[PDB]
Amino acid sequence: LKYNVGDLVWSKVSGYPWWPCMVSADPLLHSYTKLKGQKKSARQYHVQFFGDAPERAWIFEKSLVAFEGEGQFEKLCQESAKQAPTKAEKIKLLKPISGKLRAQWEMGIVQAEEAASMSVEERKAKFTFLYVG
Ligand SMILES: O=C1COc2cc(C(=O)N(Cc3ccc(C(=O)Nc4ccncn4)cc3)C3CC3)ccc2N1
Repeated sequence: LKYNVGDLVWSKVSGYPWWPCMVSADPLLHSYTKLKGQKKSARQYHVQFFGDAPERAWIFEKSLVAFEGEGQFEKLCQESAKQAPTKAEKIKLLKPISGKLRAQWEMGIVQAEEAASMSVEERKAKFTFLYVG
């Protein structure tokens, strides 16, 4: 497996910029990786999106990149724009992101860069979400 709980990754979701994340256990499934439809081609990882408006998701491994730092972001943007197969898909990819989401992303980057400087256990202790059902 490429990742484990506490590993830092960028996640790409349609409609959002590459976003800093931490691999975590799903609080119901008690799993951090699975194969969608039990297809060997469809491995997903469970991730927390860093920032002040917490979200989690199951994300395909094909849409994860190991997180080093904010310095990666420009290349990630450039490669996604070059890979957009059509003019129409590229226009969708490049739509502006709100100021409110930009500030969430920027706070996410601060958390992820702090997380990177920490041990796996330290970052899990600090950043793991609380769930209430
Ligand atoms: O500060 C922050 C941090 O997190 C954010 C995430 C998002 C967002 O809607 N996303 C896109 C996104 C896509 C899908 C899901 C998703 O399946 N949620 C699930 C799956 C299973 N059970 C329950 N929910 C969730 C999110 C993430 C950023 C790509 C927007 C703003 C922020 N601001």
